[PDB]
Amino acid sequence: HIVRDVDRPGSKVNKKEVVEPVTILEAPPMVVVGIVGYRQTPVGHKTIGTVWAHHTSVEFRRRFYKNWKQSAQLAFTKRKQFARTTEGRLAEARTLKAFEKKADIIRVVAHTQLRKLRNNRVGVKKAHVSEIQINGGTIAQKIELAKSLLEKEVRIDSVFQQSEACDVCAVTKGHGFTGVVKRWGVACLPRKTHRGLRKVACIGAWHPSRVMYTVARAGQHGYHHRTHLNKKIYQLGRAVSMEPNQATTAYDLTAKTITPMGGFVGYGTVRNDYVMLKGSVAGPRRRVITLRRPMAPQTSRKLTEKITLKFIDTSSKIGHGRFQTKKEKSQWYGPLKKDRIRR
Amino acid sequence: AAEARKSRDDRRWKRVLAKMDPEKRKKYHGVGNTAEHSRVRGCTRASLFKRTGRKPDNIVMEASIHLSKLLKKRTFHKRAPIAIKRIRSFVGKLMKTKDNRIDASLNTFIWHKGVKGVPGRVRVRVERKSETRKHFYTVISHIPVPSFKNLTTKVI
RNA sequence: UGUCCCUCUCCAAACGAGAGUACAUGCAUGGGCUGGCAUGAGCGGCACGCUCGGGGCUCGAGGGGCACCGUCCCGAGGCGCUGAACCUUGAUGCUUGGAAUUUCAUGCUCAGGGACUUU
RNA sequence: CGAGUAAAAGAUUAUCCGCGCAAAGCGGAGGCAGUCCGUUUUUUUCUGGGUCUGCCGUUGGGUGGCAUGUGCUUGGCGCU
RNA sequence: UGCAGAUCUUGGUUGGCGUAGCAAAGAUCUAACGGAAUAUUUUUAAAUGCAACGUUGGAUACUGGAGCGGGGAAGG
Ligand SMILES: [Mg+2]
Ligand SMILES: [Mg+2]
Ligand SMILES: [Mg+2]
Ligand SMILES: [Mg+2]
Ligand SMILES: [Mg+2]
Ligand SMILES: [Mg+2]
Ligand SMILES: [Mg+2]
Ligand code: NA
Ligand code: NA
Repeated sequence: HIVRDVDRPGSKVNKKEVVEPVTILEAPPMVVVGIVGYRQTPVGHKTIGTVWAHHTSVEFRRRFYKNWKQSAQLAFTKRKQFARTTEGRLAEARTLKAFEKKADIIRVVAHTQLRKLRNNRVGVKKAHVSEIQINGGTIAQKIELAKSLLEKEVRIDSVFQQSEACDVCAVTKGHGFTGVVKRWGVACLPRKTHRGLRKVACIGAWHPSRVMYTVARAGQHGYHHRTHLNKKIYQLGRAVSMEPNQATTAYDLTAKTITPMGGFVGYGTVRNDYVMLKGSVAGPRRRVITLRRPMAPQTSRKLTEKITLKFIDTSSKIGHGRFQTKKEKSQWYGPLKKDRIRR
Repeated sequence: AAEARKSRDDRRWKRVLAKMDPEKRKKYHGVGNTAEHSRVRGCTRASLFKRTGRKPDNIVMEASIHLSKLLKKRTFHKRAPIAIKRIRSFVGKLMKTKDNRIDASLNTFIWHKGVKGVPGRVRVRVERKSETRKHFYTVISHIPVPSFKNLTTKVI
């Protein structure tokens, strides 16, 4: 959580301090490896073709195998032998000509870098692959941007801006098989109920002589895909290796990083770029989440407000943390018994 | 055919990264392989494991087992019998054996605080023997210690 | 050439299914960190103890009992060594890649085994 | 074995590519020897060296960019 | 003296079905011996013989004298 000053004329908190919980997400730079184009038909959009980069990393090619270390690792080997030849160059020009002539949508294939995100608890080593649409400009200009981006890194600060809103797509936490009370929120039954009270008393009338789809039943709860709207961006931080004073504001001059004392529980340390979103996001820790540019109009006073952080909390999330930094804790306690042994 | 000795990319990268070490100010904290309290960059840790022959049939090993992490929120009247099974599987996996004798000294120590009071930590002595294909088996015994601090696995 | 089973992990999980890993700081053990409780056993009473080789410190008890005045003993509790001692990842906290008169260090793997793919 | 593309555009999709409107029109293309088959238009293959680009995997070398242990861009060497 | 049914009579067979279950009286562990019940492979050790039984020694725990103690009547 953080502390900030709000600017909202006519409100009771105008020019006053508030406390807001936030969510921290680690964002290593992505790599662009492909270009795809789409054309419109009376039955929907159809892919035209794909242009691949000449050099791809091992973490990208790990995705196309179930047992990478015990395989022949032959993916993309034939294409590498042909792409840069005279015939290969001609074939690539033919595909790019088709994109210019008859495409409607231009997208780029990108993947994450789990090697740079050196997390001890995230076990997956094969990269996550997805498509990102390119908006703005004519079709020719879209293709020009995609070619310049091929085989290069993209940092999150070049996509989003601070004090902007965004949309979150994620899968929620799972709960397995669940009863109607938790799954749907129905009311419990009196205490004297024979055969149990955590149920729905009547599941239908005599006619129609079947159960309808609108009646609550027991089943799977959680692990669903959801899309949530209008999450403001409170900070776009950079990697701790470059600038260590991540959590230092103009009103709190203490030098500290964004990782709390003792580390995030079950995750560890944040070692790369990161984004601070106001509120909560779906899913547990360590899960991969997609952020996209807003869909709803962004013209309200709440959406256009400028955010200026004043204080950032870094106490331990294990127990009741009461020290902001390691130096603060070692100032409260004097020299302990172990330190006496050392000296 | 699956030899693939290679080990060359490590050679190339280490000679390269040494080449542009000359800078006005280096920074680049760990990029140079000269660093303290750090891993060796460019290769896996398992590549540095010393490979010898197969160990002899007759060996003796001293090891500690953290039992409280294996018995958490377990049903009370099952803790002592479960701990016996966990110790057997712990040792058997290490020694690649299915015959593991428990011996009275270790069995008494596990049960010496009742069925629901299994001690959190234990130190054991494991000896592997063979007799007559050949048959391998293990004998596990108790090693009383005053404290468990600063104790690590040893091979005699 | 590939997929699955056995062995390993948990963002998943009634069983199937899933996310993963395939000698990997992977697993185990220990050390630090961060937290929880609240000051262990043993010994001791103006020093030959504790604290800041030599110099400055500081050191209880309501009562009771032997032995011709002190000395020797029994006594809940209290004080010193002592923010000591113990626990801290396991259905599953951090740390071997920011820096730091200190944060990580050892041990085990030794051609993985099996089924199918008419390819 | 019962053959219909929300595909292309031609010696009936064969007999090369690039630009161009299913235009007008304008550009580029290695050569030599056998063999083996062949109802002609420089006939099909398979073979052999001599060879020249683009390009692999390389021997090392130096310039450099990227978030900095992992791969790239350079620039030569001898190798298909 | 001719059968398809009488909630027909007597035998046999049958889906349901390897299903519903076999959940009061707290609880077993270990080594040696016994046993045909193993340490069972040809096509190094683990990933190809599992699971379970009695006696003795040791450990743990229950009954708790209105006892899963020691004797009788009725009944057997
Ligand atoms: Mg009732
Ligand atoms: Mg907490
Ligand atoms: Mg009849
Ligand atoms: Mg059953
Ligand atoms: Mg029942
Ligand atoms: Mg009782
Ligand atoms: Mg009792
Ligand atoms: Na009832
Ligand atoms: Na009785």
